[PDB]
Amino acid sequence: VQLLESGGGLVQPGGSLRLSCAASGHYIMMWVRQAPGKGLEWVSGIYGGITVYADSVKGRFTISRDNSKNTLYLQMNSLRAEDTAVYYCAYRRIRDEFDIWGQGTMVTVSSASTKGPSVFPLAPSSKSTSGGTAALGCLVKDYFPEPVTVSWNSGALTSGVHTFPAVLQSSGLYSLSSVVTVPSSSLGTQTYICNVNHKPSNTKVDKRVEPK
Amino acid sequence: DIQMTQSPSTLSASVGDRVTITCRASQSISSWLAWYQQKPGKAPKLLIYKASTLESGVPSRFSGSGSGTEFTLTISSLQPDDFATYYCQQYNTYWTFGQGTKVEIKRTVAAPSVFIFPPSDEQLKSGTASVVCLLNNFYPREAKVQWKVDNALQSGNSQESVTEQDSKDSTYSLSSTLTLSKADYEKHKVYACEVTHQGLSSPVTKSFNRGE
Ligand SMILES: [Cl-]
Repeated sequence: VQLLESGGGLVQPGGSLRLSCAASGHYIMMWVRQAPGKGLEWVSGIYGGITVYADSVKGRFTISRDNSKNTLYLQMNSLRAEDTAVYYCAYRRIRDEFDIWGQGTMVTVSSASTKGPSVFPLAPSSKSTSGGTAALGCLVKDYFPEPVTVSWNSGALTSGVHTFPAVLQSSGLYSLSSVVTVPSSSLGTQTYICNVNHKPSNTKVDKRVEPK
Repeated sequence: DIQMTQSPSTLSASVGDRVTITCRASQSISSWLAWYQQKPGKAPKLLIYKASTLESGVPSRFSGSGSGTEFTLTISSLQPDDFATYYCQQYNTYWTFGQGTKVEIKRTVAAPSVFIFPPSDEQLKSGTASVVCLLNNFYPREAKVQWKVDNALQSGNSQESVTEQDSKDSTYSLSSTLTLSKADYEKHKVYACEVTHQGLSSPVTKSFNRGE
C-alpha cells in the first residue's frame, strides 16, 4: 500500500482547498492534522459511507471518497489561521498492517506575500562576554514563507552555532536568530559573517558582525 | 467528548533504560487504544493496537498493557532510535489523541550562559526594536526568562524559541526576543533579562542601558 497526498498550499483566510489522498497497492479512512508545535488532532473520518467530524471543523470541512479512483478527499472551506497544519490521511483495517499513513500535505492559511528577511547584527560586547567566551549572531526578521537557512563564514564555522526555530509574529511574518559562541580572544583576530538565504524571495545576504 | 491524557509530558532517560508512559481516558474505552511514535518532520508510526497487539514489523522491545481507563506503553531497553514523541489514541468513538510524551536524553545539570543583545541602530531606523536574550547550552530544558524594563516586569511583548537537544552534548539553547516600537523603546533606560534555572543557585540578570 502507498497513500499519495496532494492539494495542500497557501491560501488567504476565508479561502478554500481540496485535499486528496490516493491509494495504490473494508476500510476506515481518517484525516488527522498537526499544527506547528502542537500535537496530533483527529479531524474527520469515513467508515455505507458514514461520515463524522471533530467539533473544530464541523460545518466547514467535508470528507468524501471516489471508489473508482481509489481516492479520499477533504474539502476545506472558510479557512482560518488556526487551520495551518500538516494534514495526514490514514487508512485503518476494518496486509498484516493495521494502519497505513500518508506523508502529509502542508496547509498554510495566511494573507502574507513572499518577502525576504531583514538581517540585523547581534554584536558581541561586554553584555555578551562571560569568562573568556563571547556570543554573537544575526537576527533574521520579517520573512515569508518558511524556510531560511543560515551559515557562518560560508560553512567554515559550525562549532558552537545554534540557529533557532522560527517564530510566527503577530504581523504574520516569521523571525529567527542564529547565534554562535567563540573565544573572546578571537574577537579582534577573526571576522564573523552570517550568510542568510531565503530561496522563495531569491535573497542571499552576507552580514559582518563587528564587535563593540 | 473522550479526553485522553498522558503522563509524564516529558521523560528523561538513558540508552538501555526501561521506560514507561501512561495514558488515561475520561471514560472507559475497553481495549480500543493505540500507541504511536512520531519523529520531527514525519508521519506518526503505529506501534501497538488493541492495547497490547504489536503492529507488524515493530520491534519487540515495545509492549502495551492495560484496559478501560488506564494504559501503559513499556519500552524494555531504550535505543537511540526511540528518543521521540509518543501519542496514545482512543478509537472507541472516532479517534482522539493524547497530548504527547517526549522521551529525551538524560544528562548532568548544566546552567545556561546568559547573553543580552541591544537592538542595532540599523534596525531602529526600521521603527522597531528587538532585544534578544540568549540562554546557551543548558540542561534540563525547563527555564524561565523574565524581561524587566527600568525594573518593570514585562508581559505579552516577547516570544521564545528553543533548539532540539544537541546531538553531541545533549543540551538545549533558548532565545527570548522582546519587541517594542522605536518610540516605546526610547521611553526607557534599563533593559534586563532575568533567568531562572535548576543549575543557577539564584537568578541571573543581564542588562544594558539604552545608548550606553
Ligand atoms: Cl484528537
